[PDB]
Amino acid sequence: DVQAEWSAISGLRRHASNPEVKISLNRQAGYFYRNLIDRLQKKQKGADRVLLSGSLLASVETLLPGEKIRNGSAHVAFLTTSKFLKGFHNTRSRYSPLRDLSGAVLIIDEIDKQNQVILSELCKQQAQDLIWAIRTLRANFRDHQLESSPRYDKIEDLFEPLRERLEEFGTNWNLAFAFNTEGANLNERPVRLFSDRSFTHVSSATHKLSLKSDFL
Amino acid sequence: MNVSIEEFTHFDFQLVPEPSPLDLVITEPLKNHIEVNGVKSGALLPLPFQTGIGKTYTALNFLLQQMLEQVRSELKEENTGKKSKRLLYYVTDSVDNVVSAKADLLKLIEKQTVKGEPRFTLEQQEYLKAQIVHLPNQSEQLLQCSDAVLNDVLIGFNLNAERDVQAEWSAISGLRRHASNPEVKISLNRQAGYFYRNLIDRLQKKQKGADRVLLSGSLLASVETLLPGEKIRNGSAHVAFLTTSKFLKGFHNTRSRYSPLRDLSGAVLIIDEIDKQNQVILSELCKQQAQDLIWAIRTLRANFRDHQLESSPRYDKIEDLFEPLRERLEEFGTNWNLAFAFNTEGANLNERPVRLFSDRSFTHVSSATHKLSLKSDFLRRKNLIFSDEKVEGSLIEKHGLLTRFVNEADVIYQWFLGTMRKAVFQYWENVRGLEIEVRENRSLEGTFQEAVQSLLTHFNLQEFESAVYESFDTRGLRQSAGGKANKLSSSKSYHHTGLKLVEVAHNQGTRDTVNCKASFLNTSPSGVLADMVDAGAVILGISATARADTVIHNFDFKYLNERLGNKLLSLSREQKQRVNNYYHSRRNYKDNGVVLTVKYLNSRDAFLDALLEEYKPEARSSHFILNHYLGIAESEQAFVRSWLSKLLASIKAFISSPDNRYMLSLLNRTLDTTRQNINDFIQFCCDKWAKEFNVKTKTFFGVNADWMRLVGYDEISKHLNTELGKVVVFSTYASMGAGKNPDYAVNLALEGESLISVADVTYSTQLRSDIDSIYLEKPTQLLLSDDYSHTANQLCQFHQILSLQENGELSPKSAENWCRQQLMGMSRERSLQQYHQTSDYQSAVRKYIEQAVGRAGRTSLKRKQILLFVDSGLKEILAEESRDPSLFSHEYVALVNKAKSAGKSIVEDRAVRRLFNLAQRNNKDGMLSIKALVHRLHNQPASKSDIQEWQDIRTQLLRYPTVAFQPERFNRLYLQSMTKGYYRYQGNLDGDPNSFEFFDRVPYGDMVSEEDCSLATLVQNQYVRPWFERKGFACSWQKEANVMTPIMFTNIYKGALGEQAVEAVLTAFDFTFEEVPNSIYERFDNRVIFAGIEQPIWLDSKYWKHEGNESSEGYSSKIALVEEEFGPSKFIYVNA
Amino acid sequence: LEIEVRENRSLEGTFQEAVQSLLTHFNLQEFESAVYESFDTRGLRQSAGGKANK
DNA sequence: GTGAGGAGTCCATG
DNA sequence: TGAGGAGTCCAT
Repeated sequence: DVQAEWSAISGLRRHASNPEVKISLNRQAGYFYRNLIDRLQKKQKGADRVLLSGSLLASVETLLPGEKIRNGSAHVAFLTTSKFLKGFHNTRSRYSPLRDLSGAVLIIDEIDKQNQVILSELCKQQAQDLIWAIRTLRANFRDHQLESSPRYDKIEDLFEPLRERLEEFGTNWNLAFAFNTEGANLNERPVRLFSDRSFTHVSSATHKLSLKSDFL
Repeated sequence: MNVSIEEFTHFDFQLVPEPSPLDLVITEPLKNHIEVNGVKSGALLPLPFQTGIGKTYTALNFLLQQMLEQVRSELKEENTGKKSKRLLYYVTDSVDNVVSAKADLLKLIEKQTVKGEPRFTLEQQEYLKAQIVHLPNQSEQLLQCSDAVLNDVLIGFNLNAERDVQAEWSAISGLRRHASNPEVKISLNRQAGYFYRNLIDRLQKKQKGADRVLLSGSLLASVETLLPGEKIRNGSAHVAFLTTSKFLKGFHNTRSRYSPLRDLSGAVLIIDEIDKQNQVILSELCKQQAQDLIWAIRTLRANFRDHQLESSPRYDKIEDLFEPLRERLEEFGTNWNLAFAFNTEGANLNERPVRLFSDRSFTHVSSATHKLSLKSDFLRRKNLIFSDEKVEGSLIEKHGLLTRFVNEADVIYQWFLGTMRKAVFQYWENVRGLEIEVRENRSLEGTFQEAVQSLLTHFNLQEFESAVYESFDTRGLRQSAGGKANKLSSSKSYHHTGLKLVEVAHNQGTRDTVNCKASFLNTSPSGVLADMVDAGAVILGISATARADTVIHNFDFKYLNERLGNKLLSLSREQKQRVNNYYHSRRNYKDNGVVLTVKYLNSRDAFLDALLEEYKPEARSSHFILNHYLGIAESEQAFVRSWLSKLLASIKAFISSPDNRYMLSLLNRTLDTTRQNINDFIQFCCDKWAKEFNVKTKTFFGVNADWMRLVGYDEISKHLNTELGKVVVFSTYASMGAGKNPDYAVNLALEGESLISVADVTYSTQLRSDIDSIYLEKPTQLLLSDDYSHTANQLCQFHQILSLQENGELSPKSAENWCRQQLMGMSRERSLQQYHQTSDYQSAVRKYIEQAVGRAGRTSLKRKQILLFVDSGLKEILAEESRDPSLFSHEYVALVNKAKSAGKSIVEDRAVRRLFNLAQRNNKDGMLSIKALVHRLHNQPASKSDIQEWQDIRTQLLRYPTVAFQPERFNRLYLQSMTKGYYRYQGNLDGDPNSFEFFDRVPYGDMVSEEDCSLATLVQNQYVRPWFERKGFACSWQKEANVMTPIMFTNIYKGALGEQAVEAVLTAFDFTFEEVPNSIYERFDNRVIFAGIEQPIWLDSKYWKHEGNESSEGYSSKIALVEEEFGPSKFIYVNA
Repeated sequence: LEIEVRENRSLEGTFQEAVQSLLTHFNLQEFESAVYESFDTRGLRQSAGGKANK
């Protein structure tokens, strides 16, 4: 598979003159890297650690310029704000600059405009179904237990209040059932809610909505 | 213009062309089948045909007649009832066959005439040509459509506003225009496939209610062009042409993906080359995802504890289908402490993984030096895997075993899937009838998807959607109340049981936990075909070698003939005679002067070394010439020398012929540029031999698929009818199976005045010819293998081994040895060595030879002398054939007759060996099943299934000692015997089951018959005789060739007879009997109460003065357990 | 407290192993993607400063 | 009618 | 140490 994809990309590379090859070339060069780097990282994880020396080290460094930081060859970098908030790959895994900033120097030009970039990056978070997550957590946090070893010391004590809270929540809100809408005027338009977690609350309905539990 | 059905109002629907004898063989068995069984049934009918006579003509005429009958049924319809249109399929294994078949059908529709007058008009032809569709893969469908169609489709659904779709479409459109260089094609194909997937997904998700865009006008035509499958759903067309893989996968319409294997009621299926269909089905079944058993079990146990379903009329009679699964999950969770993770312990376990294999019935192997256990520690919160002790463990196993864990996990998983399928069926049944609401499609597709989602959402879960959607296509036709059940009270076979594979190793990243992957295989292609016929479907299969005796290269007709029953239609003798006469008339080789010459060739070293010393004079010895000029090393010289000598002998014998100008060689290897030295050797040898006797010779090198799709096979035909000389071509067995038709037309000027017609009354606009010299090499590598991944190969090998064991060609000892050696690791040569000792190998070789010689003559203009050259290893085999020689072509009979006229030795019949092996297998299965059932019974009873099975087996064995016909329900309790009524045997009933012997080989062994049980002296008592007639028992053993197995004659029958006799004699007097409770089951016989003395009493019985040699400690323990159960008691031991 | 095997490294090195171990032990493996996006030493995607709405 | 009144870009994933 | 090779779908 790797040879097939590499051969296709290499053949497509040799005719990158007219301006319709470029778009496809970029869009598949964006997918070759993921598979190649994933295989390279998985191979080096726990077994068959192939040593790096000679021209092989130079080739890997040329393919992965972020590798030179881990060994210590270079300690100065140039990159943009979008790449800064994501991280770069090395032979082991991805390295996030924001998780370690002790003793560093940052130079930013046009610092004011970075607010918009950070706002754009913060607004791509994926959504989540609350009912499914709460029910899954309530189900799996009932009997399962952790190990008793020196490497797992003073970790269980951090999960007790969560267990005490989840069972009370489930008993009070009847999470053994599911949810559905009843009555007219609620089947043609959805319901939307908004809150700022402190004191601002708005609703998208004329009247207030209530929840009920039916035992039949 | 849009034509309609009204144009057929004035048409003679009774006038039909004159039938042919080949066309009368199909219609009469179907007419008889309709009278016998009914209108709603299935049938499998293999038709042995040949190249030459019009197979395609017959099939296409059948299709056309079906279409016309549908038109007739529609004309007198819409006034008395209404129903959907019947579906007709044409399935093969290659695209070129589909294209050619469609073109031939269209040409036949256009150009058919009757009584000198055309059968159809223009409007009728145009209506008939609009009922057929062709469904290629998703990559070619996108490239077939034009820009306007996609533009209108995008605009109509309002999808041009998006950015990703527009960019991808722009990229594809830009790349398509310059699709001339052979470098941009592959990326174009891949991108087209991905874009088609995304576009179809968006279109399907848009039309899920809400803003359902109405289809009419140009938009409808464009959508139908883009999606040919919508025509079937709306009702435009009802005839489809497609390959096998697309049939197994499915196709798309504007609502969902339609699987053709879910609704076969009705339908007609025409299949060509059914053996390759078997192989393709097997290759498809081996690609499937694995599963982590621990994760699935802990998820099901967690999410089946509190969550509940809704109590509405829609969801009625569904919740009661899940209680046993919940109870079993609770018991499984509490038994093995599923609140902790799993980990290994000790050395020698992290070095290599642990692998386990099982056939689910009686075969188990393990790649572990010692048995591995499972222990639970309450101070570390873990479950540990340890090897105990090397010397037999130094104790008794009381901690548990891994194999039991794996088996119960698999059982629970399969149970869950089956319960889901049943629940969804009940949901559709409930929804369709009542609850008047918006009804659009009252069928099994939309209800299928809605039921699956609704049932999965209520029970949380939602992670098993893929495991349920991809498991319906195979497992939804099971549960036929006897068709698939693993019990001693039901039919058992490998073809609906399967196998299993498990691997245990570390996780990713973590160094404290382990997982258990599992790869399954739930059925075989024979089961798939049987389920296709069982659901109701008419299947027609055309092949010259349909009923062969290979289970590896064909289906298993012994299983199909035992499952289907009367639904497997077969021809009669007179129909075969008519077919033979029709073939003879058009291939009347005799009465004209056509001869066939057959020779067998051996090797000769003097020939070869004289050749090399004549063409390499500067060298000293032949060996040095080989290593230097030709390249063969010293390790593998003899093989090359022998093969080259055998080839050169045939070539030299062919060249020295006056009136022959064509010859092809069928080898096992390709003589490409990698063997240029051998190519040059053969080239100048042929050049010298052509200079000896004055004639011109041309040699063709490298006939491959890559050469037949880049240069063309018409070059050879063109060179023959324009120039003079001889041509010799080199090909392989597999390459000649594609493309076909090696014909050159005519040139009378260059002909050698020798060409004779063979037919009786024939006139043709054009004339052709065929080959007149063939050399055949012995086939090699006759064992299946898979290149997709690594697990598929193992699955295929285990499937082949288990199929061979079930058929009867292998004993259980060899099967277990082969399975163990394969699990540990084997080479290909050692795999072929063990296959070369069976009877299927010769059948496969013979079938390959027959097929190779069958595809050489397709015309009726032949030459007077035909040369056939064969090897000697083939001569060893071809002399052994005993069948009906009616439809055996003309070259095949010559080969067999020439090989037979040499004497040779005799061959042991297959039936004797098969009987011995089947008896051994039945004994082994019975032993293991009985032991497992007894062990389960002595634990907590759980009642229901186990007690009922025990009593049913006892009653059945009491009623029928011997049966006349082959049983269908309990087939693992009887064996076939050479002598009727009794048989001989020897062996140990408490040791290795692979050490038994039967029949002739043991003339001094023990005996199973009517006299040994002494039933004659047991019926003479006055208080026992009427009991037998009251209960319907058998007072004598009827003489039939099916008797109880040795295991079922000692451990079951005697106890039942003794218990019945003691019950009769005691009930004759003033006594009472009852049944024992659950906890004391199998530890006593019954309970007796009389005279008001309660003092609970139990008794035991023995048929004879049996000395069980059981220690008094066990009896004392049983008595103590009984006492502490109740208290004071009395016990009685009775001999019968 | 262990130093049984020589690995050295900092919190950035032994970060995937801990998450995988805890998630495997607690039978919550569908939350792996959601636990990496908002993960760091402390915060950077979940509040800041006082870290208390009181 | 009544508010006001448009180009430009970085990167990841089949 | 026995045996000693090409050909072909379809989807993500």
